[PDB]
Amino acid sequence: YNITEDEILEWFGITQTAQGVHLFSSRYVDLYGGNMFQFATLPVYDTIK
Amino acid sequence: AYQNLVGYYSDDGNYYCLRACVSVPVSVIYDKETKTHATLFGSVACEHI
Amino acid sequence: SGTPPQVYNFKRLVFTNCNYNLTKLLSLFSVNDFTCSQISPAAIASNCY
Amino acid sequence: NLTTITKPLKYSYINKCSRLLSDDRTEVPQLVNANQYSPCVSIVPSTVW
Amino acid sequence: AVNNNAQALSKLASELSNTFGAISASIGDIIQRLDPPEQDAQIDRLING
Ligand SMILES: *[C@@H]1O[C@H](CO)[C@@H](O[C@@H]2O[C@H](CO)[C@@H](O[C@@H]3O[C@H](CO[C@H]4O[C@H](CO)[C@@H](O)[C@H](O)[C@@H]4O)[C@@H](O)[C@H](O[C@H]4O[C@H](CO)[C@@H](O)[C@H](O)[C@@H]4O)[C@@H]3O)[C@H](O)[C@H]2NC(C)=O)[C@H](O)[C@H]1NC(C)=O
Ligand SMILES: *[C@@H]1O[C@H](CO)[C@@H](O[C@@H]2O[C@H](CO)[C@@H](O)[C@H](O)[C@H]2NC(C)=O)[C@H](O)[C@H]1NC(C)=O
Ligand SMILES: *[C@@H]1O[C@H](CO)[C@@H](O)[C@H](O)[C@H]1NC(C)=O
Repeated sequence: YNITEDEILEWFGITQTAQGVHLFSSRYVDLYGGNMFQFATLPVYDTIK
Repeated sequence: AYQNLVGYYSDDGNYYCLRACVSVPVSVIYDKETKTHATLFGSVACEHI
Repeated sequence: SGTPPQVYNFKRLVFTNCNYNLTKLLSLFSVNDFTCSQISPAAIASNCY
Repeated sequence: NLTTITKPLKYSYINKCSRLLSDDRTEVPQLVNANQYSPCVSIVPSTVW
Repeated sequence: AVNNNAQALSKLASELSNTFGAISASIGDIIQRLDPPEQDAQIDRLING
């Protein structure tokens, strides 16, 4: 994943569903600010403990 | 708030709204002992034929 | 393709933002049994998700 | 008229799966959740001989 | 009193969203996505509600 460089606080988010692992960033949408939007889906075999 | 799709961002980048397929509700006026009746379309100008 | 693995070692294929066609997929299947709970067997052929 | 696909060795499933505690006197039966994987998947190889 | 009339109307405008134990609040989606014999029961449940 190619992202830009800055000095702005941001947010990183890890979660999972039966679809697989879902990875979230705030850089893609609310880079001027702070939210949490979906940007990656990961085809895992099993849930992480 | 009522879980209805208010609007939509189309593939041309043009945002749109969608409300309903509103059709005119009709009432009927009827007279006993003089077999006469008539129809009323409320809240609408004389446009529906 | 490949080898169908065991029931406790099932392989899951996930699909998001693509196109399916069971007309060209279910035809090449020798289906012994076709059950669909909380859904019709024809719903997966037509309705989009 | 479809031979390109392969076939596994034999069908196999897990008839008993359990967790044994540290005391080795209390037994916990296992339950698999909706679209999840049992812990006994980590201990059973690809084929049961 | 004005808010009482407004919430009385919002009672009607809101309870269509409630499934009343059904799986979907759209009757057309119910009759499209389901087979007749169980969609009859689901429609009957939502009609009762
Ligand atoms: C560390 O220091 C750096 C720089 O010193 C900071 O970077 C700046 O951060 C501010 C704060 O977000 C940014 O300001 C934003 O500007 C947007 C408009 O800028 C556009 O237009 C100008 C030209 O007018 C362009 O130069 C620019 O590139 C943009 O194209 C606003 O729209 C933003 O407002 C949004 O967010 C605020 C909340 O922050 C809301 O109130 C608004 O309603 C709106 O949603 C915002 O104000 C600025 O662009 C950044 N500059 C650079 C060079 O990065 C870091 O933020 C700072 N980090 C920390 C942790 O302090
Ligand atoms: C996961 O890794 C562990 C660690 O090696 C594996 O456990 C070994 O399993 C073999 C049998 O296949 C035993 O002979 C070893 O003694 C085990 N070692 C340990 C440290 O537990 C385990 O089999 C692996 N599981 C999978 C599914 O790959
Ligand atoms: C992302 O970075 C890699 C490493 O330099 C580069 O090869 C690739 O082209 C970049 N992709 C984009 C979309 O910038």
